[PDB]
Amino acid sequence: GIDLRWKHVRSSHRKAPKSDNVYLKLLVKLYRFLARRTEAPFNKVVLRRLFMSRINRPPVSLSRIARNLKNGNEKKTVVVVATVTDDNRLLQVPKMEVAALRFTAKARARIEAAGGRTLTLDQLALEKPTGANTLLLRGPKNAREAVKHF
Amino acid sequence: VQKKNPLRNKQIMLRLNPYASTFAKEKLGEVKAEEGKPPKVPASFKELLHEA
RNA sequence: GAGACCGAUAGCGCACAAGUAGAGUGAUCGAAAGAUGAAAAGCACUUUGAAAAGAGGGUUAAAUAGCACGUGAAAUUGUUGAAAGGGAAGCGCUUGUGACCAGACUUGCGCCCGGCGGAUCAUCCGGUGUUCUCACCGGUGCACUCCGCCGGGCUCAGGCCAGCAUCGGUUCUGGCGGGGGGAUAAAGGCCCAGGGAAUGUGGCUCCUCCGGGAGUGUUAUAGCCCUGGGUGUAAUACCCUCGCCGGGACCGAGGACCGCGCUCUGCAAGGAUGCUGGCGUAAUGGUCACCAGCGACCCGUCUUGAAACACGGACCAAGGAGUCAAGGUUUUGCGCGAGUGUUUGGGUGUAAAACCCGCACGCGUAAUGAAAGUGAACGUAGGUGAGAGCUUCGGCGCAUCAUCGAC
RNA sequence: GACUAAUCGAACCAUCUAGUAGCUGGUUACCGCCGAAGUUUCCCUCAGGAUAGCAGUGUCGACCUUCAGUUUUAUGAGGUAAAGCGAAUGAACUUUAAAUAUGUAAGAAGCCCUUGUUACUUAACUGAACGUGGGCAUUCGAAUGUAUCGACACUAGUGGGCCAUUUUUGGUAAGCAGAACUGGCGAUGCGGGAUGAACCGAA
RNA sequence: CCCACCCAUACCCCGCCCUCAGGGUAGAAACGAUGCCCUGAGGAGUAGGCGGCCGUGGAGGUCAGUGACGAAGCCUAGGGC
Repeated sequence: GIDLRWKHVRSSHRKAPKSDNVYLKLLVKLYRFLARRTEAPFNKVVLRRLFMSRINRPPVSLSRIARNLKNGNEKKTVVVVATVTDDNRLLQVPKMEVAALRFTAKARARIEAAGGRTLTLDQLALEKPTGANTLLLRGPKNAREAVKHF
Repeated sequence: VQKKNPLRNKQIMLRLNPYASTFAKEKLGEVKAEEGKPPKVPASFKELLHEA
């Protein structure tokens, strides 16, 4: 016998989505290829967020995007791996290029009416395969009723 | 696919140590000591050795 | 009129002359029990029995369906066959015996000749289709070209068990040749020079049983001890170490090449090949029964720390115990998203489905206070330290955390 | 306390009713991955509770920062042996100094210097705290090890049991009774002690 | 005190199973990518927790599925996984 006071630890993170969405499976295959064959850390972070559950992908609003588009970020491509929602408190939407997992109808309409562009993540993979000149944004994780109750 | 002992397999020994053939050829494990008449043990050493 | 219900221990207590039979004075209690066959064709006739029945012979598609009746399990029993058994059997590992079995194999592929039988040989032309350069179809072959068949010959690959040779991995065991160390072993032999004694050799003296004793003293007609020196860097033991040659066991994972290398025409170098024999079947292998060697408490429960006590278990079949609803909560998937939720209802319908519709309403979008009430931006929605990621390489800084402010 | 249809300290029948039990019994295929626990701390006890600790599944965060039942070094506790007193003085003597385990500390997240304030404190702008600025990256300032991170969420058993070594406190005619650490067992097979909860080897 | 010898699931070497870990795999001659290839470590378990599989009655779809030339059931010192 061998004395092993320490214990080998199995992985405590997701390695695959629990979702059965076929298009998400295709996206996961594409970003597995990109994070294996490139050196860009952007692709690895994107792959990990594609694995995540919905409470780990809180929505990002247009006012949050407009806040982060200030101070030299007006030309960077915004990348969100969750839903982008509309904020009707934001009366003037700036021009922006946003790639998201999905958009709400009003958010897509307001971005296109302001003159920006909405992209899917596979179009993002085509145009920026190394994540150059991008702004990777997350929504508020702890802004949940249960997390308040913790 | 298979670990081979270089102490048994001479080819593995030559792979890991090219000087092994020169060692065996020149017999560096059988080097004689330098010549010269050895001085005898001094008497005080033997007296201390056999002192009760 | 129906069902993602039950299928004769189920489903109503009742699929049947069931609220019957039966019990209780009475109020009341309350079962068991479905299936021959398509058709009775439900066995004529003979025979043996008092009879029940039996045997022949019949019916039938089947009596291996005979009103004990579809199928016909187990407990348990009879006969037949095999076996074991000196105060339990049963079980595990491993042989053997006997009985009984499943595979595998029977030849294939490729060449070289000879003989047949045919032209769906190559090229070219026309049409058609396609992946747009590849094909198919019709004409052209005139048999040194193609395609099958039949005889030989040859190579290779083929089933089971084994033997030998050359290797690789691991390992046990025997012998041989060297090197080094120590007080450059210590001893020891042979010499040289000193010194000494006794368990005193020879000699000499005295006693005797004539066998041997006692005394004296230092090598003589034996020898020994101590010291120094030479041979001598002597030998050997012990310890350490560099190699070489045999004897034996178990194992052969991988599957084009690639690499590290070497003793470089090649190899023992990133894992076994070569040669040969018998057999080709119960021979190997497997199953069952039994004997033999070794191993082996009766399960479940309970208790405490544990055993023990105690409790349940004659045997078999079928039945037999964390379910459903409402409401929370956390997590997963999905739709939409500052909104969200059609299904109370209405419209519609191929009619309990599916499809469509919207007012109200619920929850969320604002909090706080007992209440009256009041009600969230100084600032690119603030400062500072971190922070993934991006960067024009100056910085910008997500989530989140810490800390100081503001409402 | 006899008898009232084999029924009497309160008959029989049906129903409420599938009454309640904390007590007893039972609770239905397989393989794989992990895997425990017995005063820690608080509460009036027994007919007591929580709770720490120890576990498993999910995630998430830069799985960033390193940490560690260990030694060494400086320094405490144990000065206790020891050596000397041709050193002084006399376990209580000391120049020096035990074994055993043991506490604290050992960096850039650190060390100082300076500036001021103080509502602390000090005779006191004096210390200290609070901030401010600066200097120190020339070696990042012992060894060994390091698939050992952190934070949430949800779920579960056990949370005043037995034996033993050592240490310690009390005792008995003799037995023994409390604590503390550690190991084992309850949950565990194997080899040996002929045999077996507590023995030896080894998981 | 000395020499040899005996054997544990312990230790060493080799094969095989599983689990965990770390790598490779698309201008695809390209794959049950939920796959395959390479390498290393590890393997007892009550309460307890988690995963994957097997089996039974019934429902939708599908297999142009099986079946009186014999479905289901039952028996079997007969076999295979």
